[PDB]
Amino acid sequence: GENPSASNQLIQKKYVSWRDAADEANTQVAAHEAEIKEETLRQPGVVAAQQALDKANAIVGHDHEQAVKRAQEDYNTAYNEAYNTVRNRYIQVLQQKYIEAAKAQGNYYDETAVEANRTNEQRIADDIKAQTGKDVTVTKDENGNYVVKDEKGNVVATVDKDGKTVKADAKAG
Repeated sequence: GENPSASNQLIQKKYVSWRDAADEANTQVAAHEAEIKEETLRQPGVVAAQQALDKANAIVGHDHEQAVKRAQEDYNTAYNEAYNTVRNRYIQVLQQKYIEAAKAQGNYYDETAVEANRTNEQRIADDIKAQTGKDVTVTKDENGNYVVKDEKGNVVATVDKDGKTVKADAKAG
């Protein structure tokens, strides 16, 4: 949906979710997700955590576990969380490269490559801000329903075929 015929896909209200860009690329990168995190272990920023873990781990005695509890956890977590971190960034990296490839694959729906910028679902994303005002996401689930997910990661509402149906405004169905 890269074409601001209604949304630049990075705008407040009347907006098609960035998920168009992200989630499609995300499914791709996840096929090789482990390699993504691996870049973090060679990343000048994250490596410093490993480096510091050894320093904290060098503490001997019962103070060892006490010291490392706070410190080593953060480092250990840094690399693990980095899978998400670097993946989210990798979304940006792979997406732009895959976008031009997507045209031949008909993968995601785009008006500057494949077909149109927004599908009904993506259109609903735009309408949702007209409906409630919140800049949230919409996705067609397994059953074919358009689930409205808040950026917290939880589906707060659901829209039906009408594309305006919302469990908050005066549109039930």
